[PDB]
Amino acid sequence: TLVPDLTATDLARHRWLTDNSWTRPTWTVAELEAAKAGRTISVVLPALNEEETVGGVVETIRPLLGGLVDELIVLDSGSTDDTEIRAMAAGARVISREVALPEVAPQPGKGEVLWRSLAATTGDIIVFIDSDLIDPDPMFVPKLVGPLLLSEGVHLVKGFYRRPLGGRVTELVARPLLAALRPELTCVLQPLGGEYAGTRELLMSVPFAPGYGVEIGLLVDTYDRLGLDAIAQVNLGVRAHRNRPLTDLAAMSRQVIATLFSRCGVPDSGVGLTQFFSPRTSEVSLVDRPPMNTLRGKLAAAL
Amino acid sequence: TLVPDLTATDLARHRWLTDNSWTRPTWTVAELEAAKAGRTISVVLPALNEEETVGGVVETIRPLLGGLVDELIVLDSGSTDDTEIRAMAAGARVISREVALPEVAPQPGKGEVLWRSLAATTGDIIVFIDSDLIDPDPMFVPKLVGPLLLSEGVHLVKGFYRRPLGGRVTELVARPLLAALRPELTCVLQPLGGEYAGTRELLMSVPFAPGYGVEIGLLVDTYDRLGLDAIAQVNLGVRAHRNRPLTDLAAMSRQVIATLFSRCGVPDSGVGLTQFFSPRTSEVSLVDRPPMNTLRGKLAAAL
Ligand SMILES: OC[C@H]1O[C@@H](O)[C@H](O)[C@@H](O)[C@@H]1O
Ligand SMILES: OC[C@H]1O[C@@H](O)[C@H](O)[C@@H](O)[C@@H]1O
Ligand SMILES: [Cl-]
Ligand SMILES: [Cl-]
Ligand SMILES: [Cl-]
Ligand SMILES: [Cl-]
Ligand SMILES: [Cl-]
Ligand SMILES: [Cl-]
Ligand SMILES: [Cl-]
Ligand SMILES: [Cl-]
Repeated sequence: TLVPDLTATDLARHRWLTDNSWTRPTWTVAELEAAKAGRTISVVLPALNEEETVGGVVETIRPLLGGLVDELIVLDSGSTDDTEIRAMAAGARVISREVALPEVAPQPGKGEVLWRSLAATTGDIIVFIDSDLIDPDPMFVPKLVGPLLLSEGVHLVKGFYRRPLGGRVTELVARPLLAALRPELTCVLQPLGGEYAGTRELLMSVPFAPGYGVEIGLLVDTYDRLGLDAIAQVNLGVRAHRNRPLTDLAAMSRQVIATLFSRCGVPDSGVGLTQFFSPRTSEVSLVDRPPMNTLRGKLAAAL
Repeated sequence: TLVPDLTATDLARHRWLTDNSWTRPTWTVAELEAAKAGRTISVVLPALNEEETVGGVVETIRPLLGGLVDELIVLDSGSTDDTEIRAMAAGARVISREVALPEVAPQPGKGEVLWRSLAATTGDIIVFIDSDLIDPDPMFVPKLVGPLLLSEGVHLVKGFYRRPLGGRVTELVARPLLAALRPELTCVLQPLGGEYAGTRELLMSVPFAPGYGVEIGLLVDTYDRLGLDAIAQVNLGVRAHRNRPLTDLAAMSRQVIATLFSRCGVPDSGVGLTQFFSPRTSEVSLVDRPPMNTLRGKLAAAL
């Protein structure tokens, strides 16, 4: 709704940008493992036909397994290339969507994959890392769990990259719509980012938007449920932005809008996006997977 | 709201794409002047510091003055370069915002300029043409007034350019939000386009969004008031897309969203867009100029 007591200048100076945003994280793996205090950490890589990059991402994280990281899983979304064998050969456990939750038939999309990994993992903390990253740095996982292990009351950590010496959906769609609908969340540098960590308590109890909606849906549901102070962001390093075609970005934008409208009380038409020059159509989903807590008691493998 | 009776495939095949969309207009200036039937035509060029291009745009239209076109005006928005003298030297009449409507102090933005030109022009038909166009073709005005003069019941004509052998705000923001909020309007190729014509009756009776909202606001208000059949589009030729910086586009996108939310019953926060890396803020307007018919009777120069 209408928030005339908040201005763009207020946001640019917001205290949250100081206490909850680490622009130069300096934690070490030893002291983070020290602060685990009995909490376990699961790392999850969603993967659909990522044979060229998945091993390289797994390798940057594998030295943490058995120490800081307790579980390192690639959640395979029906890949037909060599994603699975290469992930296993890089030291990761690979789980299909069917094995993660066999009672429910798989739907397409990233959100489905991450939702199912809630049922396949056991960590009190779950880190998500895209498996298409070309230049993954081995400090990703430690910088994402920093605030969850040390700071009090953080439940979601979004990892951002500073741009070198620009994601267009993020800059033109996600952040401006957040300015209009959830203005405090414009403090989050990269709301659509694929690198983030969250507590199991939180993630088990919110729905999962399907497809490309999942990241922004999780951000907005966390904010609505727990306030801005429950969210943090950390600099993961200097990744430069990878190229995608505008037609991909247009359909992705449509789903980002539907997922945001869904959480912000805005009635979405449900009509997919047509593109011309001729016609090219795409589809949008308006139904989330319900909170995974909903399925408790009724699974062969317990939660 | 929710429109489950309409699909993206329905839109890609919509009859409107046939009867109201001219992909190869063939009208001639002589037969269009023939069909004027006593209606006059005003052409308006909004202009803020456009000294390099304004004359070139005026010249492509000046041969029509006294024939098809009855008025050729550049509405100067406070330019400090040589926009005014160069427009006059190219054969156009130049009118400041103050001279167009002296009772009301000028607000910044394109929408303000076009709204004020309603009070400075007299044509039953008004054509708007951006004054920053690098390669303007002299068939622009004739192709825009085609449907208004010949076809029945058209009241708004949007001119589109086919891309050579892509506006990012149009493709990622305006068209996807229209898919969610006014799905029929995704049939319009370039909703944000600066080249369009409309009947005086229509334009006098709708508000004018300020700033970068004006084009999409006029499209949506026309659609709501008169239905899709009152709108047409025509191919103006092969213009390639000109470059703008993403930071411009981000603020422009924010205002497009606010203008669309305003017309579609969506409560906009009114908070401007902040951008980081640090902070850079911009502002958004939530107040339109009311329909110009509102001011009738109360102006020194009559309407
Ligand atoms: O699903 C949303 C999309 O956001 C993008 O910025 C990232 O590349 C991915 O996390 C994903 O493809
Ligand atoms: O105001 C909206 C903007 O739309 C853009 O596509 C055009 O270049 C102009 O008509 C304007 O700058
Ligand atoms: Cl099912
Ligand atoms: Cl599937
Ligand atoms: Cl992006
Ligand atoms: Cl919680
Ligand atoms: Cl005033
Ligand atoms: Cl001004
Ligand atoms: Cl554009
Ligand atoms: Cl009318």
